Amino acid sequence: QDPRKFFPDNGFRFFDGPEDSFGDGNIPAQIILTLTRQDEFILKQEPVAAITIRTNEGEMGVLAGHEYTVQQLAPGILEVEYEGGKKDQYVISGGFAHVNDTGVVDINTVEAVPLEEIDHEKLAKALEEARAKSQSPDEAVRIQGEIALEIFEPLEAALH
Amino acid sequence: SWRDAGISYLRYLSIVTRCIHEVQKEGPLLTKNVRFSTIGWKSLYLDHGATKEYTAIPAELEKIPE
Amino acid sequence: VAMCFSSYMLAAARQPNMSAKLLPYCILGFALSEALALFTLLIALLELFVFS
Repeated sequence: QDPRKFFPDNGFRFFDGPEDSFGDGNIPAQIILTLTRQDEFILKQEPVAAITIRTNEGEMGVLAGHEYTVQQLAPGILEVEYEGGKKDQYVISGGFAHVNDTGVVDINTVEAVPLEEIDHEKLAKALEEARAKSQSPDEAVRIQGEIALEIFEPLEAALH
Repeated sequence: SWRDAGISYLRYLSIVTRCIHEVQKEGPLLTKNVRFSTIGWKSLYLDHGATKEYTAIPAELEKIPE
Repeated sequence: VAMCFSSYMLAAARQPNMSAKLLPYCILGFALSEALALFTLLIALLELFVFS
């Protein structure tokens, strides 16, 4: 026989992840952010001044050279602040924030949409839909209503 | 709560995404991203010669696998 | 004292890069915590070795 004609490359090698070092110098002046929904990024290694996440334990904020950490993202909004004083908000659907001591952010999410493409009016009907689902006694619809309200209530308070 | 009900964290994320795609305004963004929430796939396992659906895991997110 | 040191231990663990910049403030709060015990021992010496 032929001695293993094929040799498929390990696909992980195609990506170029960081080498998170313990740090033998100073800290950078601005985080290098990289936001990714399902497969495609909306932001790739952009310099940014600050970022504010919403997590299950609570609401967090980050700057350059924040302590190394990794954690969930509550289904809600995400605030970002560039060095130019402006801001950028993104509605998200869960995810995992990956902050580094070098100063780097890799927020892998499922969905990421700007606020501009959302209307409070369409959210309004979905509120009472979620409330009716929660009040409808059924394990198949109750938790679906609790989750729908879990995602509308942050938007409900972010819009107002 | 929803955790102990038997659904996974992945069904949780997909449900949240399916809810978020509803509320956002109509445009090319929604016109594309509804593809990322529509359920159209299926499962099949081959018999001796015939095709049959391995329905042990539903595609709809409200149900619970068993 | 150890509460001043403990924060350093976690800090360098949470961030080795900053272990050099936080140590002067551990030394600062340590010496300025031990100063009150120093003056208490000074009281201990003054209560006896000058009074009859």
